[PDB]
Amino acid sequence: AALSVRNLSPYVSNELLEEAFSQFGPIERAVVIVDDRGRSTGKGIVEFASKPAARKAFERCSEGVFLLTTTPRPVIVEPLEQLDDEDGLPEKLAQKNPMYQKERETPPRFAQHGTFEYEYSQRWKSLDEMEKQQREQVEKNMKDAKDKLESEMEDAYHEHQANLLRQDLMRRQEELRRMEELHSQEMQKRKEMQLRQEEERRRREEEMMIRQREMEEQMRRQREESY
Amino acid sequence: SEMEDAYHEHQANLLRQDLMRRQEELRRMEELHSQEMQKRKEMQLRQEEERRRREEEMMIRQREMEEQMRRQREES
Amino acid sequence: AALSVRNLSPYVSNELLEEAFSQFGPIERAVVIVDDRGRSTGKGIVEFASKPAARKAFERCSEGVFLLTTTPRPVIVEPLEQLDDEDGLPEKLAQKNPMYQKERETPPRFAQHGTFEYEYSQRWKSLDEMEKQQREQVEKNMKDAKDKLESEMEDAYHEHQANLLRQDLMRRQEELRRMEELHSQEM
Amino acid sequence: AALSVRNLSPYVSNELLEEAFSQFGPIERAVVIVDDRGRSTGKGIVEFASKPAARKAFERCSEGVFLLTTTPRPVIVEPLEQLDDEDGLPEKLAQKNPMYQKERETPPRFAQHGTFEYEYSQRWKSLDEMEKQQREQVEKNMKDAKDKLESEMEDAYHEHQANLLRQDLMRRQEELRRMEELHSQEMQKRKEMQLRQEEERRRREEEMMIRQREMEEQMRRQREES
Amino acid sequence: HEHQANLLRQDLMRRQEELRRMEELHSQEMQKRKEMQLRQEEERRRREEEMMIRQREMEEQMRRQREES
Amino acid sequence: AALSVRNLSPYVSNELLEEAFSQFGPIERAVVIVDDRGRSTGKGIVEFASKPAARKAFERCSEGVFLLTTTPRPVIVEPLEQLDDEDGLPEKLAQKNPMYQKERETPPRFAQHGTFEYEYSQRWKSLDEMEKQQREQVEKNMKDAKDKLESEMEDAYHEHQANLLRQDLMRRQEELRRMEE
Amino acid sequence: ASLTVRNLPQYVSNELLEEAFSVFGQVERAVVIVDDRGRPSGKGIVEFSGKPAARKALDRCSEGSFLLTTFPRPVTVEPMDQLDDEEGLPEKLVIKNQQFHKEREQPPRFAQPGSFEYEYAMRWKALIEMEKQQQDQVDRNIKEAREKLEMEMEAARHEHQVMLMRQDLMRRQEELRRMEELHNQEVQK
Amino acid sequence: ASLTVRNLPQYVSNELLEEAFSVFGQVERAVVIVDDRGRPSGKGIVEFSGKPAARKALDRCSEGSFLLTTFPRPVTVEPMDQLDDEEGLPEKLVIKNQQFHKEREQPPRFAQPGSFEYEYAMRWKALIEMEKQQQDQVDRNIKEAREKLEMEMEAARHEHQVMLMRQDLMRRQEELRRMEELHNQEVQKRKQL
Amino acid sequence: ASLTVRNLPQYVSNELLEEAFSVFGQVERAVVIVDDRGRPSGKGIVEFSGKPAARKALDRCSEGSFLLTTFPRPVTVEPMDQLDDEEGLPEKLVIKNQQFHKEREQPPRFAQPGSFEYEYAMRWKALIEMEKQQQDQVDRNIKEAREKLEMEMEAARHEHQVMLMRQDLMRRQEELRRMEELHNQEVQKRKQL
Amino acid sequence: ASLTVRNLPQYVSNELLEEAFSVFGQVERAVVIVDDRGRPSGKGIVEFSGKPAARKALDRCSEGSFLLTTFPRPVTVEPMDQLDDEEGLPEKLVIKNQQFHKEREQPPRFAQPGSFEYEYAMRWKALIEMEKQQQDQVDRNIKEAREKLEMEMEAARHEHQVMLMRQDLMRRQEELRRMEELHNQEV
Repeated sequence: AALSVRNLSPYVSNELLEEAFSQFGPIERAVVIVDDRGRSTGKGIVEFASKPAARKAFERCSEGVFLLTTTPRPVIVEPLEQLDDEDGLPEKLAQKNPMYQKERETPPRFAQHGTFEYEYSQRWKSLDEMEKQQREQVEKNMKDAKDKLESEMEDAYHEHQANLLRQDLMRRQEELRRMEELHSQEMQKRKEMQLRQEEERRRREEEMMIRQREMEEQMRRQREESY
Repeated sequence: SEMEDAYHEHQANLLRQDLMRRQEELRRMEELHSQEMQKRKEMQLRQEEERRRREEEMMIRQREMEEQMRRQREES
Repeated sequence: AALSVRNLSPYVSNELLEEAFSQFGPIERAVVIVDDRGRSTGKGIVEFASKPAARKAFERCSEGVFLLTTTPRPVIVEPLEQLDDEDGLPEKLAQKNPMYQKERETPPRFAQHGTFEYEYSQRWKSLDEMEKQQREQVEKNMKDAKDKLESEMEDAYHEHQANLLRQDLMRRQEELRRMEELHSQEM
Repeated sequence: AALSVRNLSPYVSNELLEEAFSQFGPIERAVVIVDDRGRSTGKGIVEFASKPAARKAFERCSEGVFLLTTTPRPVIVEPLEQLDDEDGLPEKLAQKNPMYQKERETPPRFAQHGTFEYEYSQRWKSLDEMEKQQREQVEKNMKDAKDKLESEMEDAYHEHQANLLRQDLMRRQEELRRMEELHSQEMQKRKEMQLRQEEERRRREEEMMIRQREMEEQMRRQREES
Repeated sequence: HEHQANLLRQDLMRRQEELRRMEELHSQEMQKRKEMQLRQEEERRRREEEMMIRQREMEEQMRRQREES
Repeated sequence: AALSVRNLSPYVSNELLEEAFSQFGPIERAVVIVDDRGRSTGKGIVEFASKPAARKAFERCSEGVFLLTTTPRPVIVEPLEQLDDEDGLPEKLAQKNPMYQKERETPPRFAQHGTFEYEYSQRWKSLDEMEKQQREQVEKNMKDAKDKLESEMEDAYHEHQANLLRQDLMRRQEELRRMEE
Repeated sequence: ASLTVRNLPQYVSNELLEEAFSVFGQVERAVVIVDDRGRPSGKGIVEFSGKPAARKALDRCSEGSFLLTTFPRPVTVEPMDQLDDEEGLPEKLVIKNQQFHKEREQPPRFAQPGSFEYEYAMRWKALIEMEKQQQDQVDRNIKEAREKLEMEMEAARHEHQVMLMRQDLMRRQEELRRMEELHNQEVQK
Repeated sequence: ASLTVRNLPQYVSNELLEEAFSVFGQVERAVVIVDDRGRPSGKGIVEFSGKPAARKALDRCSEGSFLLTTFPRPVTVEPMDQLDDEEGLPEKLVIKNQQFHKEREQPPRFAQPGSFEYEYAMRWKALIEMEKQQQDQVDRNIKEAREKLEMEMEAARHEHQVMLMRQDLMRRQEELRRMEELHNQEVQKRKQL
Repeated sequence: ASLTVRNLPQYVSNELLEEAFSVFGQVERAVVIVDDRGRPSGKGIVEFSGKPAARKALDRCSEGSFLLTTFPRPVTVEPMDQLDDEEGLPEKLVIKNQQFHKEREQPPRFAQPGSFEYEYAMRWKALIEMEKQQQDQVDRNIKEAREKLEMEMEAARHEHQVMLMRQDLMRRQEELRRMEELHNQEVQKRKQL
Repeated sequence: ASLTVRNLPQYVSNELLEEAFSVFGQVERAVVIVDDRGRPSGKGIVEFSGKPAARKALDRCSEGSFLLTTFPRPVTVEPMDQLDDEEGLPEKLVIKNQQFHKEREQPPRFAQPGSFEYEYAMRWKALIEMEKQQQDQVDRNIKEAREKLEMEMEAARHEHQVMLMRQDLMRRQEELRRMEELHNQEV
């Protein structure tokens, strides 16, 4: 139950790796491959206790995105392929080819200048050099692409923050416009009601005043007659 | 011997009658003015209660408008 | 049959107010309302056995004048208002209201600076302050008017005595004038 | 047939108002009222020679907004009220009502200390002073409001420009987003098509390679036979 | 000498005959491989032609959808 | 009834071509293409009165091999392609289709820097350069092949004559061996 | 020398102002301002022959209450402002500084709706209309106060008349008592 | 040591009053005055455990604005005026001085019309009627002002909401601009070096 | 002073060549070669008047990109190569050196299968045939490249449209920010004084 | 001292390597890497007893072309890359300075979709998918070239046999002609 882990930061230790994938299952032994000089190779193999834990990790990391560090470097996992260096391809397994016995007849040599084997070995050498060149070119392009991504941490981070803030501000502006228009309508209705009430009040007051002045005139007339 | 006393009594009686007449006129003016004032006061009270009734009715109409207005705001 | 009677002098009694008003009916109980220091507040309470008697008392002291002191300050009666300070409004009646439950959802607070509630509590405080000023002004005007009516307690009495004396002298002089002219035309 | 325009700028003059209001009709006289020093009073009178054109101008400046100067000071128009200065109310017209004659019977005077006329004139004078205070209050309130509204000459202009720009930028961003999404769909479908194409080419090339292998094998057989 | 010259000429004749046989078998080699290569080039050219016609119809369809939208 | 003749020697003439293809039928006109300087272009055209005569000439030089020169240079004949020089495509025929009108509306120009037209025209021009270099490569290859195959002219004749001498000497040896025994 | 007598009585004449203010000096011209229909506007316009007479008149009618007729409403007297519409605004008399050019960048014209000019002109028009509402409110307040003060004239008139009668009676009664007591004390001695 | 609370909200309880005022201290008994027909009278009575807590509550409710429901109407708190309506004023508790004697010069009876006492009594009664009219006028003034302030419940609420939220939006816009220019100058200096 | 135009647009008339190259100078004649059917060969010959104008058009189209219609395919212009089928090679024109007599040992005839001329003509014909196959291979390569370019035209057009409009949006956003901040510090420096 | 040999033939064995690579000096062990199923992988591993022999072997199998079978496919020899999967980089081995502290700011957990972290998750995943595509394309090109070269084997062998036989024949014929003419001129 081993799952291949790669594209991992050079600061994650063995134990950080074992803690990160612990949530998928038990960790019998989690190790990141290292080279002679001691730096982590960025690729690791982690051994899980149970087959279902490894399969769950592979799936959930396949559809989802797993992370391990502050730097958003998603972890990509693939099933391991097992290789062996102490046991090779022994003869009892090897002699079984009918033609291998008749193929070995030539001793392994370096060919000779002018013979066909040498003249064709040169063509195979040219093909191998072309393959090496193409692999080097891909590796260089990629290192360049990863360095370009590393440069753009701050810019796109700030851009994301600014976009979120601008969207929030736009939402608040829309709410402000809605409240403003509704309040203005509210005030217009209140003002209309107030002016209607004022007109009614003025008319009623004029009526009461005309009655009062008529009553005063009658009092004055009766006073004059009594005099 | 009763000359100065006779003149004094005559003048005092004349001005006492004058004062009595003026007092009667003052009483008449007082009562008439108080009647006028009372009529104006009752007119003021009647107009005031009519104003109160109109203002109360206008206020309940404003209340009804306000509650319907808030009901519309809640619905939207 | 409770009558809220006020405008009385500080020298009245539980006895004087129960000897004066005993004419209208039997005395259930009449008490003067006194503050903490015991000095009369100038009011009282009077209740009667039969409500018919108390209503007659109200109408008589309303249309007429009931005076209880040598100093002529009338006794003014009104029906007594029923207010109780123990059985406040109960929850079984308070909660029947549908909007009460959504009215208490906000806890009793103190408003907070800048908030709308604190911005409006200041307008309410201003209204309360101007109401306080108007009430104080009315009370001081009544102090002035009553202390004035104390000042002309004696001057009005003397003027009234003088007026009755002068009317009596006028009547005497008119009668003597008629008698003298009668005797003159007799001669 | 005249209109009373007001709210004028201090720097307007006769001919500016003559040429601005001439759009609606002919002009005979249009004078901007000036005080004793000649300084602009902010008001003018425009007496049209034509009544219908004057009414059209009144309406169009009423519902519409008219200006006279870079600073947005709208010019407001009301019909003029005529008051006759050097003629007034003669004696004969007044004496038509007989009751005027019992008003003049008391000669003009000053009122006298203690007389009822004095005690009343004092109340009238208190009312006049209160009215004067109210008028001064309104004048000061509107002077403050106008002086304030002059202060936002540039702030409101800046806000309007910024709003036009942000709306333009918003619709630009919307158009950009639409183009991005549509073109991304274009590219995705092109990519899937070419993937299918090269897979088919791959299978055909493999079948080709097998044919040439069987050629080589059969030919090796024949060469061994010969 | 004549014997040795005759042996050398005989060896040369045998070697010319062997060379001629090898050359003619290689001539059949080139004939067969070359004709198959032309056949397969024709097949691939035709396949690419019907490959390109499909791209042309996709392009015209996608442009029609562009104009409709 | 015309044929386009190529692979001609530098020292061919009009009359040489006329008399070479005259065995195949009557000639009307056969001329040799020459450049501005009048140098031989190695091409030519032969025109025959009757189409079947042209067909027989074409086939006879196709399956057969026909020489004009002591140098064994073959002649390759293929049907000539007719292209009118002075009468192009009239505009009236151009307007027949509905695409020319909707296609012409943009005037001739030169593209502007930064425009898509300029950017894409640059790729078109790069393709043109690639095509031209490929054509020059193929032309240089055939220059090499011609110059080479002219070099073994004497050597091939010498080895052919030596081969004939070896064969008839061998048959003489065979008949003498049969005679002596 | 001009004045501007305000709050005139309801029933006035040119010669009423010519005679009443003749007290303070010579009135060359006093002509109640009259509108088209012929009704009085409610203001006056008086011109004296000299300035010092006018200043004295302003001071007296300010500290005093120059009643005009029997209706006890004094006339408010204020100095007149000289609104000139003869010379108007000649073009060559304007300052024509850089401010004129700053204000004459663009010609008189309407405001295009939705622009900045129209949006700002809305604010100015709202300000002007609110000012007009305030002025009409002041006019309404003064009118209602004036009508109230005209209604209660009879009450105050009769109140003061009664008070004068009562004080006069008190004075007469005190005179009676004093003279009687003086006579008694002198005859006794 | 008992205070009085006034201007209670429309929907109040003994419990609302004691739970609301318990923050200043322990409330021995808070009650809400009610009339006979179950309608609230708009007044309260609260008694704390002693002088210090009550004085603190009085000061804090005077200088503060203690709301006790969602309706923004603070309660005015005033010390209670106890009125002894049991002991009254017994004869033994009167000073019974010569002022008492000259007060007791005529038995308490009606004033016969047309005498001096009747005219003076009418003067005092007219004074009392004028006082009652003044008190009703003040009550009416306060009622009209209260109805005016109750109408502006919603207009003031919405205006304050709009103003507060517009200020919040302006603050957010300034924060965005400050952060954006900050980052711009950071990256400018960092690319320059 | 004639010029020829190559890889001409598919839809074209004589008049397009007449007027399109008129910018370089006066054009006496302009023709678009057509086969017997009506499908023009994609080549065109323009008759100029002046040699300096011909040189100017040639090098201007060389370094420039003469786009002739909305289809963004520039036309490649090369000098016309003059071929003369009229004069030919009259017998007197031939130098008639010793090479010609050596070139004329035998009259033009066929080749007998088996004689050295035949096995050498076979080698020549094989060389010619491999040349023809190579030329067809180059034609096929260019055809399959130009079809791919015609396909990619639309994607390139849309990508350039997007790039231009995004750059314009960025420029105008920067302009907005510039104006806003500038107004900010100018109002600040006005208010501080 | 270890070396990795690539492109071993289709039919390879342990003693095939031990004997072929023993010419360069004594060796301890060489193996042919095999997949789990049991098929050859096309890669080798060869170890030595010291540096100089292994370095000589690398130099010769680089400048030379070591065939180890009739099939003319020379091997590629490089130095084996020693990768350790035991020690890792434990805590007492990491630098643990401020470089790690900002690295160790979040726990290892999934990125929230529609966020900045998820956005770079998508970006890095697209980059890695492009890497897989490009490496596959390179392997594809090499596979087609290898198939073409393997098919041109027999044709090239026969062409070279013809060329060598023709050169031998020219030399022998020239020798015979010279030996004829020298004898004729001698006698």
